[PDB]
Amino acid sequence: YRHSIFAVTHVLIPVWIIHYYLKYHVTAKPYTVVERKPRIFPGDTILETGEVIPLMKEFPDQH
Amino acid sequence: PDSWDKDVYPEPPRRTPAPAPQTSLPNPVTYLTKIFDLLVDRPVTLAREFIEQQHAKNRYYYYHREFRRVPDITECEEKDILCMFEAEMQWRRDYKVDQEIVNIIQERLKACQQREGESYRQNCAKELEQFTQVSKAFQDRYSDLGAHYSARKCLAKQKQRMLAERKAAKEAAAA
Amino acid sequence: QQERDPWYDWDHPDLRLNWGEPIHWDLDMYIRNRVDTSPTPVSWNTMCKHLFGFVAFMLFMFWVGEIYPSYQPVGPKQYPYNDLYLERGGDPTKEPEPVVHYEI
Amino acid sequence: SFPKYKPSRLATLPATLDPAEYDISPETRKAQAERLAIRSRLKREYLLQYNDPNRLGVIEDPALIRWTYARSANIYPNFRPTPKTSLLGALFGIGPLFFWYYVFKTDRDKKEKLIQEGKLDQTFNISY
Amino acid sequence: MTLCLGAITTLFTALCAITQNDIKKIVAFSTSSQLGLMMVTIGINQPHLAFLHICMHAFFKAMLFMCSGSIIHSLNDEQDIRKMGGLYKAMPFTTTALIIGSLALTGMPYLTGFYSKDLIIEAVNMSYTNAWALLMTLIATSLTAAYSTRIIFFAFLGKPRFPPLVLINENNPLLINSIKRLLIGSIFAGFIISNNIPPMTVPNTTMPLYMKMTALIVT
Amino acid sequence: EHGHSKMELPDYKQWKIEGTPLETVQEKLAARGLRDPWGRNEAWRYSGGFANNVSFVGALLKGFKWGFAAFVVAVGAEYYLESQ
Amino acid sequence: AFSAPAAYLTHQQKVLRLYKRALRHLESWCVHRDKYRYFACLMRARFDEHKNEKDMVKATQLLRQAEEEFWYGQHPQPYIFPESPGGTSYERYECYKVPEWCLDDWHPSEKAMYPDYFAKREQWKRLRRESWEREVKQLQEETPPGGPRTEALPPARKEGDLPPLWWHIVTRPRERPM
Amino acid sequence: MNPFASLTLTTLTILTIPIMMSNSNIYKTNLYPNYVKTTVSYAFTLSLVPLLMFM
Amino acid sequence: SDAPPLTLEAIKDRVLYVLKLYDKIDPEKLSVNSHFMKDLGLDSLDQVEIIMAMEDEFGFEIPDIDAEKLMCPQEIVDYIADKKDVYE
Amino acid sequence: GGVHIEPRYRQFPQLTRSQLIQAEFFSATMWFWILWRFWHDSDAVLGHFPYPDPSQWTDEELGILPDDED
Amino acid sequence: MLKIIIPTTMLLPMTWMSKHNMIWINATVHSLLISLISLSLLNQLGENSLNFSLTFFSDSLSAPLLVLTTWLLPLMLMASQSHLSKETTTRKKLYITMLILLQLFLIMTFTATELILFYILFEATLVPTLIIITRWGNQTERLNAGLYFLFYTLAGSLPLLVALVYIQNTTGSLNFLIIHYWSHPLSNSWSNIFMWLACIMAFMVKMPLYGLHLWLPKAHVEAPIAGSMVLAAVLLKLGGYGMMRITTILNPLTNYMAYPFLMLSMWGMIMTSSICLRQTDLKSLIAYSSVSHMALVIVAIMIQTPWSFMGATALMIAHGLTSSMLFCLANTNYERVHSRTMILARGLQTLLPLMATWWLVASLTNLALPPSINLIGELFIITASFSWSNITIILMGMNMMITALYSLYMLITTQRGKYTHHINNIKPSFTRENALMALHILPLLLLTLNPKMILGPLY
Amino acid sequence: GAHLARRYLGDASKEPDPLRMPTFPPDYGFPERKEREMVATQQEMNDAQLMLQQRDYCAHYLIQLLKCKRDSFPNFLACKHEQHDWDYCEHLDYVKRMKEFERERRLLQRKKRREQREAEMARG
Ligand SMILES: CCCCCCCCCCCCCCCCC[C@@H](O)O[C@H](CO[C@H](O)CCCCCCCCCCCCCCC)COP(=O)(O)OCC[N+](C)(C)C
Ligand SMILES: CCCCCCCC/C=C\CCCCCCCC(=O)O[C@H](COC(=O)CCCCCCC/C=C/CCCCCCCC)COP(=O)(O)OCCN
Ligand SMILES: *OP(=O)(O)OCC(C)(C)[C@@H](O)C(=O)NCCC(=O)NCCSC(=O)CCCCCCCCCCC
Repeated sequence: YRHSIFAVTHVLIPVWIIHYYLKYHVTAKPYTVVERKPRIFPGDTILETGEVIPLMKEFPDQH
Repeated sequence: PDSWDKDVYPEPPRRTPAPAPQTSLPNPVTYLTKIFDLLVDRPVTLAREFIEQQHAKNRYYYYHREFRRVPDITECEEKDILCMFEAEMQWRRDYKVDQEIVNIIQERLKACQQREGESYRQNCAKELEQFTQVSKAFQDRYSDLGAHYSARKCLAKQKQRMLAERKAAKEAAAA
Repeated sequence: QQERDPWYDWDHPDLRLNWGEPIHWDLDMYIRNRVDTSPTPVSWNTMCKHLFGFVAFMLFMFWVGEIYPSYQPVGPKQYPYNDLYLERGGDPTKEPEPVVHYEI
Repeated sequence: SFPKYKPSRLATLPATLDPAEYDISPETRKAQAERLAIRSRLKREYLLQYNDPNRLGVIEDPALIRWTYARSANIYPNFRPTPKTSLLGALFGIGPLFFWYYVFKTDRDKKEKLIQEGKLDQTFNISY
Repeated sequence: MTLCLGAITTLFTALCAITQNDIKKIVAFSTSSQLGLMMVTIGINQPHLAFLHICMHAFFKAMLFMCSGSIIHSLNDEQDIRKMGGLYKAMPFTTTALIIGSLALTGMPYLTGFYSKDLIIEAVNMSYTNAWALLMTLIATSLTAAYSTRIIFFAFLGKPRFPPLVLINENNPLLINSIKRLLIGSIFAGFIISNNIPPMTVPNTTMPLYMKMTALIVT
Repeated sequence: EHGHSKMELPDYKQWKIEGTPLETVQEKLAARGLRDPWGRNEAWRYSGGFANNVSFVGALLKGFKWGFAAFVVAVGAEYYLESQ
Repeated sequence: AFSAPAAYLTHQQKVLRLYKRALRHLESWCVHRDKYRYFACLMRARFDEHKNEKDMVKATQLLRQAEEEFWYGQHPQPYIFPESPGGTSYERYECYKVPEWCLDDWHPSEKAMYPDYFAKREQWKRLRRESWEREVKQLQEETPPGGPRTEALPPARKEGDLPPLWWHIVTRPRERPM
Repeated sequence: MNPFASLTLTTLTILTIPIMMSNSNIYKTNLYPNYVKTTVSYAFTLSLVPLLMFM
Repeated sequence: SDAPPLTLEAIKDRVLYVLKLYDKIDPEKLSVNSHFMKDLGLDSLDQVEIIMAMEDEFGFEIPDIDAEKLMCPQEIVDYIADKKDVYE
Repeated sequence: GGVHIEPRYRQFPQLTRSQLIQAEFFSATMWFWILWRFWHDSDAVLGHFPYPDPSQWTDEELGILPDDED
Repeated sequence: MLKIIIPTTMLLPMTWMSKHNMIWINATVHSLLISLISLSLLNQLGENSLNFSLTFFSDSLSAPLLVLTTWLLPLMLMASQSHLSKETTTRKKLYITMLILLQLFLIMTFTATELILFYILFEATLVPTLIIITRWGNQTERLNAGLYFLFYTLAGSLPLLVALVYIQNTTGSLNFLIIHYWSHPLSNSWSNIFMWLACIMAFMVKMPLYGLHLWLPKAHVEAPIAGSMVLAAVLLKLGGYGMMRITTILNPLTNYMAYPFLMLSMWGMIMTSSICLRQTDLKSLIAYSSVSHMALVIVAIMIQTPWSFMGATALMIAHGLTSSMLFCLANTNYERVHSRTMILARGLQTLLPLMATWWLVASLTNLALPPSINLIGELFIITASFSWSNITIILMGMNMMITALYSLYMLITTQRGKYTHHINNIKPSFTRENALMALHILPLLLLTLNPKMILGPLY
Repeated sequence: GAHLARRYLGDASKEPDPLRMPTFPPDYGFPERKEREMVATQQEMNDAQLMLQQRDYCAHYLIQLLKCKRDSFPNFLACKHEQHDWDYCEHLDYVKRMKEFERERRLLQRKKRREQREAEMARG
């Protein structure tokens, strides 16, 4: 019971306040939350566009 | 978001890869994001919708103030105090606007450096070049004026720079 | 004040002072929180000589190791595209002198 | 025989290495006795003032007052302009000023000459 | 400059630690020498290795300090190793925790300190650097083994040298659990973290056999 | 809740110098015509559970036997499961 | 600490102080108990070989070479008891010591707690108030003229008397107050 | 949206609540050390999630 | 801490225990009030060693000015009690 | 939050079976982990790729001519 | 601007017609109300100024100084309530009258739009301070102290007056707006050099500049607590405000006339800081620390860059608050012990824990712990000085270290260690003293949230 | 290491300088001179954004290993074959560097021997 109230008042309420503040006020301005660009490897496909990155140059494999 | 102009603050198209699981083990990250969504994003969204509808019930506006152009210091008499006052205020407003332009370019550069990752040295050449040009122009306009800066001192600095440029051009042409 | 007797019943035990006794002109310089003059197991000159000798020897040896470095019996590391010309600084409108790497 | 300890200003002589404690004379014993006597008198005065139920105030220490007065207010009336004081005052109060003036003036002249010749590369130097 | 500063720091602090009698002083000088080793790693242009060493040192050095504090409390706030004798049997959990921590600090293979210290030593061995700094790093590794030996030998192996009123007691769940969590950390965290992070440097795949074993040999 | 249990001291006649390094110290001292008057005061440090020692190598290999047995069992199971 | 000091240390006191210091530093050098026992018996034998000597001059020539030899081999990091002036817990509990007179400044709502303690405290205060007036005169008549020669204090000699200057010794805070 | 930033800020933020409560009634009782210990354990568990996301 | 609150009886018992392990003095002859020089025929060096054994036994050091005038076991017990604030 | 253990006064202190078994278990765990890792990943200690002998390479592959051509 | 001036004037009849037992209550309440009213001056523009009339104008350099001046009066009344208990009603009313007249003179001086008007009020501030020091001071040195505080000041300011009237016979005006808009360069000439010296020395002597600072320790250690508060918090900043105003007509002479003072400051800040390491008086130590901080402000003003001016404004405000708090703490010790010697009352953390917390916060603020506005001003000044010359960092760096040392020294000597045994009259702290410290320290930490308010007109 | 002893205690000009290596034309030994082949292109190697020091001739194996690591996340020991492949490629790169060192050393030996023979013929 004490752990339940602790998790409600010390984790859930702060995360609610912080998520609201970030999602509706901080990101309302440009460049406030800047993400590192995700890595792209050959053979991947993009959700936004849907094209397929071509594979590599079939290097000679041995050992 | 429509809260800012996308051309003033450009961004790349943000192409992201697709999940390609290779094993049958369930990754904990997806489940954690689902429970995060259910426990955090929904109540926050509901509270936001309530607050937004309350704001829609009461809609009112504020405006950007427009400023007329007035004669600058280059067309004021020596002791005509009213014209110098107006020109000084206009010059100070222009100085603030130039500072904010430099700030915008610096924000572009910082965002590029963070976004590009390990290839920032090659992929942020345009932002670096833009910042170099704007910094050079700002340094030419406003550097070394002092704490007691004014439009007259800026005009004197520009006049001396133009005199030096004219002398150098005449010397190079008459080489 | 640190070399005063700690087993005496001073009126001010922390300062090791007695009420009414003459105070040294520089009491605030010696308050057990600051410079003390207590005798040491080794003489001051010997300590100075040993510390200075150790420091000077270490500096000289670091300079010697600077002149005589350590390395492995290898050639320089090779990088493919004109020594990564475009990825390191750039300037893609100058056509740098091509550097080609030797396959052995 | 063992290597000798050499005392210094910041590492004083041990009491067990003092020859003065091995040169015992009746006059030395009398001096020690009267030193203990005056210490005992001062201790008795302090302890009589300290254990008194009636007293409810900080006990005044003439030695502390003398120390603070000598450190602060007795300095100038005992000052005498001598070659040593004059020379030390001139050095310690004038030399640093001209030393720092020379250093800073040389640095700023070098920087100004570099700026005038245009070879300084002040790119991105916007705030000053 | 960073390389030379780190090398002289680690050598000097290990040398000072080798003759200390207060146990907390020994562990503090060990911490200083480890920091010097981190600066050596920075000097040879291996920052991610230095970060990894920071992460591993956290675990095992914190657990070592907790074991020392347990001994100090059990011996009536006594900190000198001259006055602690046979504790290997008298308080076994602290003994095992300190033994595992000393093995992790000295870079025992496949323990938490292995995955950082061994790689750092290999990287310093194969690099264009000062010969003096490399020699000082190796001597400092030897001295690390030496002062770990000193702590163990003077705190656990002899006959008791503490006052006759024996108040030794380990049986507190708080102490046991707090020490045990960092024990599990100092056993497995190096493996887990090293296998779960992306590669950030070119490895030293090929090496002379004597050069590959240098850290173990000097230890 | 504190330790008030009336601890009673052991018998002082129990402590004897025999069978300890203090005996060898006494023999060496008697070789010069001396004696150790405080010998029996330290005998408790070599008497009971303190009488047995462990080497440095033995200290390092504290749990090697059980760990080795578990490793043998685990590697045998790995062999018997992979070979299928 | 408790005992008043004298004007000087005699030769015997200096010799005994050297004996104690040398044994302690030898123990600091010899960590193990049996080694310490052996070398301490050897040091005792070395110490009393001149125990029976009669003349002062050479007996003072000894205990000087002894101090020099001690200072040469004095173990620069000797063992200190933790509460001793050099120990790791010398003044550790000095910040928990509060004077008794602070209790006079407590609020009445604070003194309402612990009524028995403050009743006993009032008893102690009245005892001190009478005893002081007796003690001042006792010390006045027991002192030689010209002032005290040694900072040693007399006991009480009458029946209802208390030892002069007893309050701040009897009402010490504690060794471990908190 | 992207719980990474929210989680990272929440760890540091909930590290500060016992400092705010240091003037409340819990600070005057003997349960305060356990309060701080529990808060730190919860913060560790929360911070374990962005590490998984980065991994 | 977790240190039991030692009492006067414990201090006396431990002092006598340490003294009975000093083979220079006969365990039958000594008592709480038995003097060191006159009752047991000991020396000043023996007294210094006895004080050192007391210090080792109780974990704290007695200053030399106080230690030099502790000539009976009873006064040793009293000194330890006054130093450590023992009620009963 | 532990149990009561009285002092002993010059005898070996009282020990619980729980702490003994826990300490032995953790020491055995450490040794088993070391043995398992050495059995499975031995190249982390002894290496995987042999070190070539530089003097054993023939002059043909090193581009060395018999001291007369150029 | 009269909405602040008229109530301050009405404080006098309110004080004199008050009941004998209600002077402090009424004075404190109405001073707090005047401070609340003056808070509205903080709404400044990026444009010229708040030119209310031909006589008074306000700037973002003047507004924080005015707010500090109006806020200091209730604190001074609270601090003076204690030691003036046994004083007759008429003399208490005279004391409050002196404080009110000082506040009025300061208010007008900051907002005056004319250099001559500014000079007159800048000198009018002397009479109340001199009366306060020499009448309600405690020791016999106060008389001498007063003399110093007077003549030094006058010795600097009589030439300035001459220069001022000379300027008005040449330019035709001493109005600051016209002076700024019609500024002309100063040619390198002996007459111009002496005009520069006349315009500068009066403000240098009141900062005070190193070598001209001998009056300050005397005045601050001999003044009553309210006098020390107003002297350290506001009267020192008059020289900084004057130099900030007057340097607009001194260019480009300042480019090379500033060298002797800059050195005198850059070395001076070292000396005074080192002086704080060996001091047996608390008030003397606090006064010397004030001298060091004001030397940094002098360097900032002489450098004449935007970052320099911002840092100087921020440091002036921060030092005012911090030094006032430190003087109040020292006085709260003195009223218990009556000695003013650092090593007499010791180990006070054991007897007064909350006052020890106040001591710690004040020492931390004087130590310039980030993100306090003390450190903001110090760092802006240091960056501007580094741009002026990269070598300056050395001296600046040294000062930083030394400052921390003596600050913590003052905290360790008085609060830590063992209590003095024979001092048995240390009573629990009153609500008045705790409220005084709280009202000193809360505005600083609030101001760190909106530093733009105290960064001056060049922000 | 022995090369340090050879260069620092023996003849310095007899051994290569690591900073200024190589000093001889690549075609000096044999005229074949086959070029080194790179597999990963500039664009995909930039998209994987490895590092400017990992962007070497073994980069394709690094890209494959990173793909394995990302794809099989919870099983952090799933893809060890590609780790072995990248390590082998780096091993071969190091062996090529060692061969370059040896070739330069032997060419220096031969050049000094030519100089000695020419000096002997000139003196005779
Ligand atoms: C005491 C505590 C500190 C108080 C505050 C001290 C600050 C005041 C210091 C005064 C600042 C300097 C005053 C004049 C500076 C001008 C530069 C000049 O002095 O240097 C050379 C001048 O050379 C010599 O200095 C000539 C004057 C020599 C006689 C002056 C006395 C020198 C020391 C006196 C110090 C006494 C100060 C205290 C008075 C009570 C330059 O050569 P030159 O190009 O030709 O002259 C340029 C000026 N022109 C263009 C107008 C012609
Ligand atoms: C804390 C004590 C400080 C004491 C004050 C120090 C500052 C002294 C400044 C000089 C004093 C006089 C200032 C003059 C007022 C300005 C007016 C002016 O500049 O006009 C000048 C006049 O300048 C002078 O005449 C000044 C001459 C100096 C006479 C007084 C000497 C005072 C002492 C001088 C040396 C000390 C100055 C620095 C002191 C440093 C601090 C101790 C031009 O005159 P015209 O003839 O009309 O124009 C020339 C073309 N026809
Ligand atoms: O009966 P007591 O009152 O106990 O008197 C004891 C004694 C008689 C021995 C003594 O007090 C005394 O009065 N002696 C008279 C002569 C005398 O003592 N002369 C001086 C002898 S000096 C000496 O004993 C030699 C010292 C040798 C030890 C050197 C210590 C070096 C140790 C180095 C560190 C480990």
